[PDB]
Parts: sequence; structure tokens; C-alpha cells
Amino acid sequence: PSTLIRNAAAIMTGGRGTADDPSRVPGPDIRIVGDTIDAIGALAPRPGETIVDATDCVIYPAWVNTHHHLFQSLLKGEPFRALFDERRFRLAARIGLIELARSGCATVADHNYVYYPGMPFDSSAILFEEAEKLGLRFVLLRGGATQTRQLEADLPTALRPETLDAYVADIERLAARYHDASPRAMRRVVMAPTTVLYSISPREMRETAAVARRLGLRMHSHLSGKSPVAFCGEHDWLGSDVWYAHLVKVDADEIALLAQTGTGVAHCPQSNGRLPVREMADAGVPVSIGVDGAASNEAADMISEVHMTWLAQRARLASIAEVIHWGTAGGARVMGLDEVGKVAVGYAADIAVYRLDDPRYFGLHDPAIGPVASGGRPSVMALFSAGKRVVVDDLIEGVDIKELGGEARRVVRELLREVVV
Ligand SMILES: [Zn+2]
Repeated sequence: PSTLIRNAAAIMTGGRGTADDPSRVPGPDIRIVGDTIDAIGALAPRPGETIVDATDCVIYPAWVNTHHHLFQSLLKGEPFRALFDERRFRLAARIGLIELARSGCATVADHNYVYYPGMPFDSSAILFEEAEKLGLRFVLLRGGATQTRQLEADLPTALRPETLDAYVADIERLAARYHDASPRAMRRVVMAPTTVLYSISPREMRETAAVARRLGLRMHSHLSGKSPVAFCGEHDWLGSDVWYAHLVKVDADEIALLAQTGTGVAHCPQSNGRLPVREMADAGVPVSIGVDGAASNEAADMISEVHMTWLAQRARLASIAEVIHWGTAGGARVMGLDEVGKVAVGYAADIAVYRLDDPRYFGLHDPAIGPVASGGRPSVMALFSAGKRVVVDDLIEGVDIKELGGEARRVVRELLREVVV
């Protein structure tokens, strides 16, 4: 159980780029023993060891997606939810998970909120099952609401809120069943009421925070008396413990509070368009990257996202390393997976090896920059998750692309037919 990635053209560390924490390590080979990075730079092969020739290839740490809505992978077009079932939910998750894996992402976090009294299937179960079939680390962001006042009788089974205790109960169940607290867990669970300032009562967000903290879990939510951030603070919803998605429009005072509390953000540019950053980053608040639900982001893969992130940061005249950090080690520390997100000895072996065999890369003075700046989608000759090869030249064990294609095309038709009713 040893492997040697040899002769890499470039190696980005996902580091903050300082002298203490370098963003690029000019070194050439990488040894992996088990699930850990054993060494970096000038290594001689070993007898019977596995060898992967990364000649002309660029190495990056696998991506860490900190926000998503996988069911939406079958709702790509526009904004249905009540029509999801066993088969379907499973398909949407597989699809989005697959396209995420071939974009070099090894750690996915889904803000799942399909839950309702009497649901015939276990969403959470399905999500962890699929993630693992692919060999990916999964982070469950158990979402939901206790209110809605769209009323009720004019709301079907699927869209009805869950009583506060039902929610809490479920999380304890999930916390005990799947959550591993190591900083390199392959499974995680977090307290994530959809839009905390709406999905739940403010008295409920306090108690809801207490349970999460009591179970040693992190908190996450969509952040749409006084200021929103200031309100969250007053209801036990800030701290390096918590991180928010979709937080566009933020006061200077609000940024400071995020900076002092250590509350992170899940930056989603492509999605946020259908609706800042380097101020929060400068303020010191942790920044991570996510792509949420194909319903708001048709290009739900970490490469398209990272590309948009970089371009938008160039708009305000923001390096590639800067962004690679956000998409890797930055997201890891936001979700508490501290031994993940860095191509450094001692860390978990989650590595992406890209082959720039596409003409868009032909002519790059710094070929290392390609995966983020060239657009398109580099060829994953190799993806490693916990030291295991999940991808071999864009191929994943268990996936038949044409097959998966036909399935989705069929379900979408069914879906489209059914909404008419
Ligand atoms: Zn979202």
C-alpha cells in the first residue's frame, strides 16, 4: 500500500503562500503510504511500489466543496421538489457527485433540505451511500425548517415543515450513526437549517445551536431588530463553529464581526450571479468555495467555480494560489477537516493530477495555472481520496456515462410530464 507519483511539472500546496506556508512547492515526486502523504520532492522508487508517471502533469490538492444542493442536479434548468422519490433523489445525487469528482473535487458538502414528516426514503442514507460508492469524503449539511406559513393545506406532504424536536432527534440519530470527529473523517454531519433567519424561529436558533455544539458539530446556513449578522451573533449563530452561504451585501461592521468571531463563508460566484469577497478575506474571515444546486448554477463543478472566482477577483485588479487556497485548505478548515486540503507531508492523501492534453493549455508559460485560468475542464489522469485512486484518466469505477446520460434524459421527461399535473 505505497504509491509514488513521479515527475510532476508543478505542485500547488494549497498553502496561504507565506514563507511559513508556501503555496507552490517546487519539488517533483510524491510518496503516499496508506491514506497519508509521506514525502515530497526528489524520491527514488521502491521495489513493488505503485508508480504513476505524472510527467507533464500538474498536481493540486483535491477540491473541497463547502456548499451544494445535490437534488437540484435534476432541476438544472430553473427553480418540482415534491416530485422527488427514492430512485430520483438517488440519481440527482449521483449525477452531481460524479460531475464533481471529475472536476478534481474529493470532499463534497451538500446542504440537503429534502426532509418532511413521513418521507418514505432516507435522504441522508442515500447521500452517504452514493458518496462512498465513489470513494469521496462526504459532509452532510442537514437542512430544514420548522416554519413556512405558505400555510399547510395548500402545501403537499413533501413541503411541510418538521417539528423542532423531530429535527433535533434526527440529528442526534445522524450524529451517532455517521459523524466521525477526526480531522480526516470520511463522514461528517452538521446542523444546517436552510435559511436560518426564516426556516426557524430565533428562540429555536439558540437551542438549535446548543444541540450542535453539545454534539460537537458545526453549523451552516444560507444567510439572506437590526443587522442580519449582528442578529445571528445575538442568537448563538457565529463563531469559527459556523459558516454561511449566499451572504452577498455585507456591512463593514458586519465584516468585522465575521472576522472577530472566525465565522466562515461559502463563496458561490456562478450561483450568486443569478442574484463581496476580497474584503472579508482581507478582514481575515475564512473563505471557502462552493457551487450550489444546478438549479442556480448550471455549471456545478469546482473547476467552473474556481475559474469564475479567479476572474471576478481579477476584475478588482487575487492570485491563482490565493484562489487555490480558498478551494482547498480554506474550505477544509471551515468544515473542521484540518488534516485535509493541503499537499504537504502528514496530511490526508487527497490529490488531483491533471493532464493538460487539451489545446487550451498549449502555450502556457506557467502550465500550473491552467486548471484555474484556462476554462474548460482539465483531464484528471488521477484523483486520490484518502490515498485511493478514485479516478484514472477521467474514468470512475462503476460509472457508465452514456448510461447515466440516458437515465437522466428519461427522468427529466417524466419530471416535465408530471409537473403539468
Ligand atoms: Zn444554496
